[PDB]
Amino acid sequence: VNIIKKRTKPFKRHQSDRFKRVGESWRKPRGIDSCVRRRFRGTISMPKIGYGNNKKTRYCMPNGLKAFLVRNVSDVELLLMHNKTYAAEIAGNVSARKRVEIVEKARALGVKVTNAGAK
Amino acid sequence: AHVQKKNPLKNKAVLSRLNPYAKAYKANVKINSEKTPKAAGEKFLSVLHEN
Amino acid sequence: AAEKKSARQKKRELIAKRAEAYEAEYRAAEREQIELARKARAEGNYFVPHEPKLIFVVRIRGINNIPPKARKIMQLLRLLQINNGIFVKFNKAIKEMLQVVEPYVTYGIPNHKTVRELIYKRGFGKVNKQRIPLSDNAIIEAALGKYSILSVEDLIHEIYTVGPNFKQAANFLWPFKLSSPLGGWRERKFKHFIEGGDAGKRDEHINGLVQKML
RNA sequence: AGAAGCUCAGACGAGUAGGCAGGCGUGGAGGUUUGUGACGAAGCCUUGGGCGUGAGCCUGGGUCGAACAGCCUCUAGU
RNA sequence: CUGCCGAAGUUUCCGGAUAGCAGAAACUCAGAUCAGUUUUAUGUGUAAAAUGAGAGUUUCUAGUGGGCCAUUUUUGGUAAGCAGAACUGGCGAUGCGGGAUGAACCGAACGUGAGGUUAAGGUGCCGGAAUGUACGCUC
RNA sequence: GUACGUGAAAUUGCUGAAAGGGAAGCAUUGGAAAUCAGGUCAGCAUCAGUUUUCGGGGGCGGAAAAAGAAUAAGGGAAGGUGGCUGUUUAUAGCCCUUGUUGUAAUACGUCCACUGGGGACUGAGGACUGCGGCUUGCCAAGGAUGCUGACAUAAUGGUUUUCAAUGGCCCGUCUUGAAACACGGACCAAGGAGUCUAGCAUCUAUGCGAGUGUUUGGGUGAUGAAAACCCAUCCGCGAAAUGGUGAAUGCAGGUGGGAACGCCCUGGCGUGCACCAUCGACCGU
Repeated sequence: VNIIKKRTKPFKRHQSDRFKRVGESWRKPRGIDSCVRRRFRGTISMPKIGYGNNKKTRYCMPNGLKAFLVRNVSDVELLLMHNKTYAAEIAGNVSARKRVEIVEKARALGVKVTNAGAK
Repeated sequence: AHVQKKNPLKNKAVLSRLNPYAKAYKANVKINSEKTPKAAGEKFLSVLHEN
Repeated sequence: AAEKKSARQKKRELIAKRAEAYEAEYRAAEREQIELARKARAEGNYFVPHEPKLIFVVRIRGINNIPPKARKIMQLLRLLQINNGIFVKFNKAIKEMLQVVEPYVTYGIPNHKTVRELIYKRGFGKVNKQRIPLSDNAIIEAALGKYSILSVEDLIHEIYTVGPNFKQAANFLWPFKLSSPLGGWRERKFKHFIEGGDAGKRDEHINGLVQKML
């Protein structure tokens, strides 16, 4: 079964475009006269539980696997029985020596690596 | 059980399941094949064509 | 193994005999009424057809701006939504109900095809307080076996002819969720049906409206 | 058969005062991960990619130069 | 940060206790009781069939105690306005379609989408949709 | 490079790209250009679900349509024809009634578990169970499969900038039934507001239970000894109330309802916790 997302654009905090001090991270407006909380026309949309995606395809990448954070060759071994479910993602602070060791072990085990060509 | 709802009118097979009588219905019957008796009282015609 | 197959096969033939009996009854009742009217016309006599013990009511006005007195009646009629159709036992206790919710609902005399199509397409049963589609006769049998109703044809008969257990059958049928009419209502819809609108009693034109809604 | 779980079916979804539940992030502590790290930790930047309804999280590249994190609990000048 | 439940909008007695609306805990109750409802009967009130819904209580603990607009009855009216009650509504906690624009007008009440069909209002163009059909009036 | 670790935002200069006819930011759908990522995208058939739009055939109904046509009676006349303003089918015809052709047709209403096409959206579920149909099998019967292509240097999906169509009144606070007002807001970074403690009460958890509470203090603790560990005597609350006295009369009392169990052949019988009405006591039990 393919993966379909109910939404692609992120939800931006209101007036985060206008003000540099107002970050784009979503914050629920508590204003009583907030036309955006009132859901007027032309206003931007608010996060709702109706936007939740399919349970059977949630947390899954476009390829159909779930990214799993891996730090060492020991972590990859834990993904032996789920190589068709989880895809190994090497951590960003893993040195170049352990990068190539993790990639080789995962490749031998048949476990996908999401960011293999790095460092 | 019953993942999908199928309309019996549009499904000949589902109609058979629900109604084990549609296999023999004889919808159209010719009953006006004898001398058609024009049945209308003369007084009724006068009342109908009154005023 | 063989016992259940034989019993179900005999039950299937029994339903067929009942459905055949019901179909003959409708044909005879229609034919005899025509013969009675023909003989009255020939003799110059006037023949009055019997009152219709059955009525089909469709809610035509929404849930907004409705007086509390009228609201409670539609709560008692299970007309909790716009374009919802139910069967009502037309009697002296119902005529007064429908006369005071005249501006909000329409109703009329449904023929056999209207009842037959409604239960086939929109037929949903209230099984354990759930909306279960009437997709097979065993659903009706387990829920109305006390009243000797075994199939959809039996349910249609108990609704059309208003039998002794009409209350149980009508309460078993979840209110039909009809669509918006195909072709639309009249130009002005909330005027009374007599005055050119689409509200109130309409007699045999409830059929022409329902076929749009199906 | 993480019964905390798995599975089937139906209905419902605005919501101020108020009520209730589950989560995200931060500093420090106990335990733990044969945890990460000068072959580059943290931070920062980026018209790079991914995940989450959301708070947020992970990652590519660049910059940088010595520390840091995941989980289970504790704690608050959160 | 998301999710769920969700009012009062004011009586009744001295700022309040009370009740009411909303929840929780613990009980009994399905050959039972309820109801912003209608019939029937007795003389508008009282009593017993229709239809719908599982129906009850006890404890205790939050928030509320305003107003606005409109209908009807009625009290006076008055240069003419209006003034006084009652009445249930609408707003108030609430976006959406239409009314060119709008707190009070017509529809409609809300998870995220696809398709279909409508309400109110519309189909010369701005503007989605007949410069449609039939009969009249008007310079 | 001492204007010295890391070098954020505000702000400023340069360069590149682009836009600009009295605001702008934003949202939706795509195009174009740029840049990413990973089978992609089409055509047809047979089906299922929802739906829309054209037809065809056949029952039944009404005044068993009204008409009408053709064809026999009689009647009447004109908006008077031939004829002669006036008349009664003649060298035009019309109207009315009846018969007939008739079981006439058609319109219309209604029904078909009668049928033939065109188009669009959707494919949820994942061994087998079921309800059915045709005959072990097969099937349109508890949710889509089959047959092919093209393309991988691109198609799809994005992300960034921009344009077009459509929409979009500035946020917070305050007042009011409601607005508007009235304040606050040049910009950015960092800091910045229900905290600690004493008492009381509810609920929950935990330990013990007619008991309960070690940490005033003493013992003790070599490895951190302000920890942990051990507990003599008191004391606090509870175990008795009432206004000095100080409690099963009666299985620590009977009746009814009642959780739960048992015996039976739904219901009956027996037992009957908690709690609540009841007669009862004892000095609150």
